[PDB]
Amino acid sequence: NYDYWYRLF
Amino acid sequence: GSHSMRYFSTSVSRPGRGEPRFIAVGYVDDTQFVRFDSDAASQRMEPRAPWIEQEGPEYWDEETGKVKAHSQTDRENLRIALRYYNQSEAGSHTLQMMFGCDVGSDGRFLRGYHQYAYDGKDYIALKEDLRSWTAADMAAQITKRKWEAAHVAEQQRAYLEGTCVDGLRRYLENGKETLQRTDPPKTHMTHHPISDHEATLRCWALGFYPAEITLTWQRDGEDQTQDTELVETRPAGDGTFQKWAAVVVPSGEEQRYTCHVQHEGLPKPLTLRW
Amino acid sequence: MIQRTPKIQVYSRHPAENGKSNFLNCYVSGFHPSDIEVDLLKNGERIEKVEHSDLSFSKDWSFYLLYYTEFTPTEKDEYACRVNHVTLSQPKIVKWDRDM
Repeated sequence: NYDYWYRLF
Repeated sequence: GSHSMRYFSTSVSRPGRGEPRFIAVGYVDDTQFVRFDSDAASQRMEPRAPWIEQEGPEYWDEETGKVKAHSQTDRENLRIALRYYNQSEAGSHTLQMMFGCDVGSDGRFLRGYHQYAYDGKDYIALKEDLRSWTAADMAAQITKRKWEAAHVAEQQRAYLEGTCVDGLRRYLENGKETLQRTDPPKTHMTHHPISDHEATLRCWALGFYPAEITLTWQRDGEDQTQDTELVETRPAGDGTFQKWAAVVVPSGEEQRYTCHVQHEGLPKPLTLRW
Repeated sequence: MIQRTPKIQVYSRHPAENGKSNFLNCYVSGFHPSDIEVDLLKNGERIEKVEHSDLSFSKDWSFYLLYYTEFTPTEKDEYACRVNHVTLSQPKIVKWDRDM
């Protein structure tokens, strides 16, 4: 299962 | 033993050649099982192993949803990275991400991973305590600061120690026949005269799974370490792996050498002698 | 940024024996950036219909790809892989040595 990844540099 | 799940992503900006290409892949131990390709027509996470093909339509919908979001995220992190390094908006760059988890032989969490590289060097990574970040440089310090104020790491911990392990556990069951197999190396030796007085002995290991293996040459019991040529473990293309180790030996001294094969599919290490 | 040159291995899936079908493999690993062209040659001519793996990468973030094709070794035919990467002032061609 993938991640829910939205965090920006 | 233990097991791992890994997701690998690569986003390659294409200025003067298009819009950023994103490719993601999923592995359990050494077996790939999904890919996603932002240029491919499907625009869907696709199966790459037989044992994942048995998930419901909603798994695929959901996994497609998440990977697509990641692709838009690293698209924008590519832009932010250009800024942080003051780089031209005309060159091609590479944002690579990896994440996932390890589990022990009973299924318990061992370790979680979340890390970033830019143009092939470390950018930012989650330390082992799932609580702090290791930033490679000043640019990644901006990011480390942003993400600590925001408690990014604590919020990843649900995935790392939960979803990741749970999915890994569910994969090892539905893929038992192929993912809990251990295929020992088929070994043999070759021997080619090089000159009137020199010979190559090459120790071969074929058809093994998983990839991890060790091949070392001894001379009269002593590790020979620099006369030895060693190839990167390569895939056969059928899910197993190959490797070989060769030494150049004085003619007529072949018996003096032995090759040693350690692989977790072997009860006892194998010693081979021409 | 540092670029890395690909390590190129060309080989068959099984030990070659003329007559019986096999796979011809070209494994590039340890390179960067990911942009790479890889081609298999039969007597100097580019084999059409070559398949390759999905782009992946190692612990050190260097990339690897497997390129392969079904084929049948014959005693007269020669095989090579041609890798074209930004770090090679000319394309590298590695011939197929049935024993590497």
